[PDB]
Amino acid sequence: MRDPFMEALGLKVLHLAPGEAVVAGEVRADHLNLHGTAHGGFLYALADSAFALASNTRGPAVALSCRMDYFRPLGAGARVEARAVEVNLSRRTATYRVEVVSEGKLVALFTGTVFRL
Amino acid sequence: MRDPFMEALGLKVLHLAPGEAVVAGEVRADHLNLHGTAHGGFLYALADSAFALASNTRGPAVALSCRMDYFRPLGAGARVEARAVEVNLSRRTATYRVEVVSEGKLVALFTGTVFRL
Amino acid sequence: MRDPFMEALGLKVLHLAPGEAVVAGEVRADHLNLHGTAHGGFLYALADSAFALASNTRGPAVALSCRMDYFRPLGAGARVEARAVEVNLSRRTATYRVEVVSEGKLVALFTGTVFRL
Amino acid sequence: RDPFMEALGLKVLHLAPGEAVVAGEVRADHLNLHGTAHGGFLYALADSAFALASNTRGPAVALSCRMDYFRPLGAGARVEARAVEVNLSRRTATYRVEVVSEGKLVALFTGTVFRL
Ligand SMILES: [Cl-]
Repeated sequence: MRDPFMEALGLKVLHLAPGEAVVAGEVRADHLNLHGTAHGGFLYALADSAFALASNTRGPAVALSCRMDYFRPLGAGARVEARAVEVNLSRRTATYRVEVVSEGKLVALFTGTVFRL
Repeated sequence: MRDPFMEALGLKVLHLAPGEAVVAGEVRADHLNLHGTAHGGFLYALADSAFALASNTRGPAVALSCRMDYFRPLGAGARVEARAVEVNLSRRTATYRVEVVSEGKLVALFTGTVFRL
Repeated sequence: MRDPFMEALGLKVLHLAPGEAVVAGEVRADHLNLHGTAHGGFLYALADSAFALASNTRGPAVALSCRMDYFRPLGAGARVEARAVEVNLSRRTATYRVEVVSEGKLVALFTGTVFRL
Repeated sequence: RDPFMEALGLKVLHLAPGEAVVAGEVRADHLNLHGTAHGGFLYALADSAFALASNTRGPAVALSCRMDYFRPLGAGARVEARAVEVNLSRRTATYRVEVVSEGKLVALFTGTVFRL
């Protein structure tokens, strides 16, 4: 299905398989903060999106808690990827690790847990 | 006052003062996910903006780690507010709590820590 | 009321009520790390205990994700308290905030979420 | 020597640049009311590896840590905390610590420090 928010940010799904996903995007001018780098929310949205698709492969679920650790800033024009991998799958919950990468560099690390419906 | 990303999302600054900030927004059609509710990326972007604004009132700061806990889903039309308050202020770091509220209900809770440049 | 690990650490229950709890303890010689201050694991154990006690007032539950933000170091002798309050209560999950306080100073901030059985 | 690690009976199995492994056994004084390993015990194990790993880069103080619980452990269970560096910057560093018991991922810990 088409995700309005994902489309609004211009995010693309490069890979989607059981328990994993890769979403890509480009930092545009409308994604910057006052400092001129990619807004923390744009990077998080990229990761959150991969996280969402990967967990949906396991069935309907709702995110509970997510953590985002920022390591490197990205400037406008930067191409970035969110790579989601399943860390734990239980009957009622699941956790995923999402690496935000740009040109071989680990830009940020995302951890998210969902509640399986 | 707002940055390019906040502008793209329709987020507005309602208040800013030392150690705190209030940002408001409304859930629009382009903020929804596959399932029709506010995309987690939107809610986080709102909280992250209040977090960033409040943290910078103490001087240039860069985000290190953030946590987002989701409690209630929101649909199109929902008016939402992110309220940031300073929890701890040290010479090199600071932590903020950001409550995301809609119609008197706590929608999500955000905690963020910055490195003070 | 008290826990076997709480007992081993010398932690005591000062207060319990619906959705809340207060646990108290003192930093002993066996709670310090190589550098002479309270070990991060001790402060977390303290907060985690108050968290576990508060959530169980709503029924049995199992912890899913917890965050611990450290603000101030504590030395041997310090009287400390973990104060847990309910932030969100849903049918299947609940989240709590736990403030670790010592002599009126916020030493650490803990956030924890559980799955209700 | 770490007094708290000693008190919990934690042992350092490996220490190298930016990494560490700490081991321990769930004893009767490490349980919760449910009869399983107290969340605080599992965390102390991970936090210990985290601390040892980060301090190989220089004196540092923990800022924020996350602990995700996946499986419960019973008394007598042998557990390990394996710390690896995920990011190293001039002022901060982040580590991933896996808590393992009998080949199973019991918990995942993420921690960031401020390098003094
Ligand atoms: Cl977290």
